[PDB]
Formats: sequence, structure tokens, C-alpha cells
Amino acid sequence: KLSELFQMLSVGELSLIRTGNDGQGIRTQDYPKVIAQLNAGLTNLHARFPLLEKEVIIQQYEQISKYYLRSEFAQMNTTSTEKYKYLMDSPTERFLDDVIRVERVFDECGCPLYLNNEPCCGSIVTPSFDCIQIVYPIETNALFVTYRANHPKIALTTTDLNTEVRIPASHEKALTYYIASQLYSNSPNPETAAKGVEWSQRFEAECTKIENLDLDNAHIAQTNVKPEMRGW
Amino acid sequence: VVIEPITNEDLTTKVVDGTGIFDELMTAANAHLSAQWDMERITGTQYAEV
Repeated sequence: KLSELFQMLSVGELSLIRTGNDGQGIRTQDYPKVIAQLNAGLTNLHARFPLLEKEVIIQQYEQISKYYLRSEFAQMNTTSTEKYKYLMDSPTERFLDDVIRVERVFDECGCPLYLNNEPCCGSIVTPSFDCIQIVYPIETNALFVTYRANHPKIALTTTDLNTEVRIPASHEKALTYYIASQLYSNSPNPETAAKGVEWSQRFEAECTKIENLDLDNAHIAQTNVKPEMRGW
Repeated sequence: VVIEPITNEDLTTKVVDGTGIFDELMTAANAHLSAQWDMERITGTQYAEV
């Protein structure tokens, strides 16, 4: 939970600094400063490691060819006045703007489609960082975009400490070292800047350790299918 | 008023928590040192060095 992370930061890592309040808990006024750094740390960990991969269904409309990955066009977000909401969200999968990289794209039946392929004029291109361009949209089709997902963003004004930070206990130290590095690096004092650099190096060492141990089952080899494809 | 003689026991009682003036000044400086040290701001070596 966020309370545990705040206590851990207050005593042990952010101890000899103002934000830690001498190990008596993070002040209720410095929340929008640890939370901003925490969002960056969670984004870094969720982009460098595959801690959350999710899929989103994009319903194709006859007059729309550029589909934006924004919650304003979501089926569950009822606050938006968009006439056509092509994102197909469910109470289970909500699509809270947590998109880090669009990896794979499928169709309604389940056949993979090419992504960003120029020679094949049947591929789904990506114009901008959050858009999906379908040159050939059909009113009776739906996409099945799968992406690497981010942690649901914790608002800067969040006050409830029961908001759960969903990271494995192995990356707790990596996140904490990242937060310490980011908070220690703001000041231009050489002595404090050196500590910030040391925290950055230690965070990059923890990440290297987790990569070397593959605690998230990311770098796992697959069955070779090249002989079958080449006709052996 | 009754003036008292200035003896050796008024400066140092030869104990760490003595009743002398030097002992009281050491206790007062040690109070600030302990207040700072109770917030993990200085290590024991630096505590003794200061």
C-alpha cells in the first residue's frame, strides 16, 4: 500500500533530507512531490520490464480511420461527450491511458496483423504516439490491440493512503532507489548531487540484477519454428 | 550576600556528569549532540569526534 511505501521512504532512504521529516513520516504537504516521482519510477519499471501487458478492443467505424488511444473514446468512460466511443472497455479491463508500447495487433477472429509495415498494404500503421491508423476500416470489424501497460497513474492530489502500489517485492528496492535518486538530484549541491548519482547507479544495478535473474520471466527463449517455415 | 571561595570542585568534579561548570558545559553540549544524533544525522565516530 501507499502508506507502507511512504513509511519506508520516510525512515531508511529519505532520512537525511527534508522530505523525510527526520523519519517521522512524509508530511501531508509533500505528497504531491513523492507521488510525482513515484509515477515516474513506476513508469520506468513498467516500460523497462513487462510488469503489466493488457489488450484493448477498438471497434471500427465506417467514417473513422485514425483511432486515438485516449480514455475520452472509451465505452466505460461516461463523462465524455464523444459521439463515437470506439474503445471497448469493460469493468475488468478499463484502459486508464496506461499505454507504454503498442506491441501486437490482431483482428476480431484472432489472426495477427502487421504493425508499421510499409510494403504490405494491409498493415496497421501508427502515425503518432497514441494513434492507430486503419486505412481500410469496416463498420462490422473490431481490433484487438495488445500493449505493454503502465501502472494506473496516482493523482498528485491523492490523499487516501490505501491506494495499492502493485509492484513485486523484488522491485520495491528498485523503485525506492529511483525515488531517492530523483529527489536527491534536484539540488545543485555537489555533495548532494554525488549522492543522487550514487542512487542512480544503485538503481541501475538493481535493474541489472533483476534482468540477470529474470524475476519477471521476460527473457525466456521460445521453441524454434524456422525449420518448419523454411520447409525442412 | 555570602561569597563562597572558588575551589577546584567548582570547575571539574572529575566525573562526566559532574556538578562543576566545565562538567555542566560538557553536559549541555552533549545534549545538543544527542538531540542531533537521535535523528540518525551523525554516526558514533563523528559524535565522539565533535
